[PDB]
Amino acid sequence: TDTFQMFWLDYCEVNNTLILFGKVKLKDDNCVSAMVQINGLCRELFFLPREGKTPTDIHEEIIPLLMDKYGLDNIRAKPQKMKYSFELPDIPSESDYLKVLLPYQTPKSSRDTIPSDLSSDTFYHVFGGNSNIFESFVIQNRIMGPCWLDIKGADFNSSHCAVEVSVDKPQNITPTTTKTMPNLRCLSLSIQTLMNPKENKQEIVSITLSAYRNISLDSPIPENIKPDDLCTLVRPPQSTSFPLGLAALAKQKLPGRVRLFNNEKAMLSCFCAMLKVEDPDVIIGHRLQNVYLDVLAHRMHDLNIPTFSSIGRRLRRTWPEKFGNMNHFFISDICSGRLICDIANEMGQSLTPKCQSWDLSEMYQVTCEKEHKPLDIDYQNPQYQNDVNSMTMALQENITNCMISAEVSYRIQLLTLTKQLTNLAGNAWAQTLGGTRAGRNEYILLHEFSRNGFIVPDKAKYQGGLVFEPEKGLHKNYVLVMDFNSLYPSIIQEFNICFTTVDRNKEDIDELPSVPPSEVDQGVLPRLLANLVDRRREVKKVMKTETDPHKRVQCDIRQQALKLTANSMYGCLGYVNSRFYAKPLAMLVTNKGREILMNTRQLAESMNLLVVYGDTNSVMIDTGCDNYADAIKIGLGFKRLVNERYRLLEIDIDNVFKKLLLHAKKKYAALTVNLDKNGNGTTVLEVKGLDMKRREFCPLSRDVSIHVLNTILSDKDPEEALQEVYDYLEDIRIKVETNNIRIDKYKINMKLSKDPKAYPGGKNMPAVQVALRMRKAGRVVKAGSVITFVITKSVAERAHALNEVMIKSNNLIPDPQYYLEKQIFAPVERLLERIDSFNVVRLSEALG
DNA sequence: TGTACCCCTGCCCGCC
Ligand SMILES: Nc1nc2c(ncn2[C@H]2C[C@H](O)[C@@H](COP(=O)(O)OP(=O)(O)OP(=O)(O)O)O2)c(=O)[nH]1
Repeated sequence: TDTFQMFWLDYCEVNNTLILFGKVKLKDDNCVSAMVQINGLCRELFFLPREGKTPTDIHEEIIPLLMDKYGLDNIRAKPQKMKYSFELPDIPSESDYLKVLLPYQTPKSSRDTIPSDLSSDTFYHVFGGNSNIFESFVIQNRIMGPCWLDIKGADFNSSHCAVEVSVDKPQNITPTTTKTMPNLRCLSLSIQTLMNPKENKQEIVSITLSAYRNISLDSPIPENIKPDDLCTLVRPPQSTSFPLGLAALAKQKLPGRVRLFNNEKAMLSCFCAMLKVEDPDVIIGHRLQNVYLDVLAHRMHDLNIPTFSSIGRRLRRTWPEKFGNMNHFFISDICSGRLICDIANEMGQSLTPKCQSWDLSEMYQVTCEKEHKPLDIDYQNPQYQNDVNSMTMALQENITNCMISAEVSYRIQLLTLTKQLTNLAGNAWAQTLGGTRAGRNEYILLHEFSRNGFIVPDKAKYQGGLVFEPEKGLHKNYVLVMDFNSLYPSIIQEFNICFTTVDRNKEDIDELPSVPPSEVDQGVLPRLLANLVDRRREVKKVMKTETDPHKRVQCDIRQQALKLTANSMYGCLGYVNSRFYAKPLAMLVTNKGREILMNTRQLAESMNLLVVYGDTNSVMIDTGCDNYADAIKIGLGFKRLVNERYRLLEIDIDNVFKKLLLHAKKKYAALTVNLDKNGNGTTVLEVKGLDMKRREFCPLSRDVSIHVLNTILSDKDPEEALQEVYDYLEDIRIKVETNNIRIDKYKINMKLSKDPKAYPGGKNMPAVQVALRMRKAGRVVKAGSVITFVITKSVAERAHALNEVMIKSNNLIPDPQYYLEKQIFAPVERLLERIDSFNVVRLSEALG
């Protein structure tokens, strides 16, 4: 009747007011975009009186000063007992502050914040004087992520949205308890570009728009869901005219609508109009955030498009004057309103760790198990300004790419997972989709603390885990790997480490503090971490009884995502730029960790058990058993003995290795025993740290390492197994020298963290030279890029891009000398070093 | 206005 109900998704700050973008059900319950403009929000300032003065003394003093300063008729202010438990010195654990409410929008001095160090005769500190509008709203009104909102007193008369409402009382908006959510209008994008040798900038040739008007995150997303619409927007690449027969052939072979334009300006103008109309909640894509959104923005800026703001939901008539590495924030604000669901950004990458480059094709293969052979489209080639079939081919590649981005997006549950994490943290959905962890920690703490009458802080360096020196070599007996479930998170709870409970010297953050006595009640941090580990426990419970393989994978991501979250809770204690940075606390967590790992080793030593290796939270035990169950007895026995030492913290049997080959620290190969339904036990090769597992080692090298390990660890006569390996390698030598191997098996990946320019000794680095050639060719390469290349027949002077090599026309052949020495010999030598009766010279001979 | 979990351990490259 009078209660206006909106489901918020994103926000934006403007003119000292807060704006929420969301979805609304009308009388027929149909869902449309809406934009609320919340006014009358205030900052909760807290003045701290000196020893001898009281909140009353302060009020008498500043309330008139502030009224004059900001020209206010009246200012709400009351005394309030608040607790401080953070790194500042000279702040009492609890005091009577004068809580003052200073509206963000004031008649005068609207943006003159009160400095926290402001001193006076009555007070000496002032908390919460710089807090940001969004924070103040979400905290005061207890909003915990994307949720339904009851908004009373909605003014409709006083954006690219259907509805536009404004409220003058923040108190009017209140969260509902409804856990169901609207359907989301998703619009996947795919943009093809070409570089201009004139200005050295990237221009847009085509854009594909795959709409999915009803995506419900309540129920699961059906696989391969077909879009409710598909539309491509093509521009000429070289000349102003396409090739005769493009339209006809397009509607004959290409899926969905295809509309041709005369120049770019026109194409983008249509694109913007289309966004405004479709008005989607989420924008799917691959490398949107870090490449294509940036390009799109600059082009619209250069071509002087008026409807550029269409990308977002806020109507901007003018471009941010500072536009032209701040483009990050700028673009995020312009997109304010529509969630950017990039599957290849940090958030996406964290859900798909099995990838080495996160190329769209690789991501498709990994997450969907479907193979797609990518096509290198270079619109610089006149092949596309003349041949018509080439053009239709490129467009088709772009359609498939857009479709793949969307599918993978739904497959990895990017939207469902991020939303849930956002509701857990109480921050914004967009921010979580960006791939933040400091933000989700910051906000979960902001809420938990504020809810319990705590003052929140205004807006290597220590020793880590313990890693034992391994018993480097092979262990033919059954080995046990005992692991501590969520070591650090569990430690926090065990010894009750928290901002509120741990005594620490705030004059020296490098001074190790000490666990609090059992008398002290459980703090904030252990409580939240408690809930986190509970959630991961429940998800791993469901994963153990899931029939579908696809759903089980989907659960594995979910549990290691909640794992990342809880671990991040700890990390942010040691994150210098964390709002809740507490070096001493982190220090203490790692400390008790090491202590516990020692005690775990010693406990085994006393039982005359062999501790062959350990890393942070695990220990490996050579039991001297020839069978599984006999080791398992010693395992469960040792388990019972350590669990008695701790209240919450508990060790368990992680894996069992029929045979273990320790190479170094953090590197080893072993044979895991996996039990089946009918008690059947099988063997699987597990590897850690070894060269084969790195991206700088080609697929050939990987296969070689895997075979060598399989036979070496296989129950075969030691000298006979060695023989089998030598022979295998003699054969590989011939295959590589003659060139009887597919070039794809030679490919090497290496991510440049810096720009290829910022590499002084880059002349030696092959990946750098390759990135330089790529850029010259017109390919977008930048910090974070992953470069795939091959050494052909100085090493760096002979390294070329993979795609350039797979072009027979270029006649590029891999250098067998390099790959035999570095890619095959080096790793196998490191694989077999500590193995009995291994001969290094015999190996060197078998190759060169 | 303006982001970004922690530390541990090897392998390149160069130099003292
Ligand atoms: N800050 C931070 N700490 C981590 C991270 N990964 C691991 N750690 C630390 C904290 C963990 O408690 C400890 C154990 O690491 P593990 O990889 O074995 O996973 P964890 O023990 O947390 O869970 P699990 O054994 O799989 O049940 O190492 C991380 O990504 N960030």
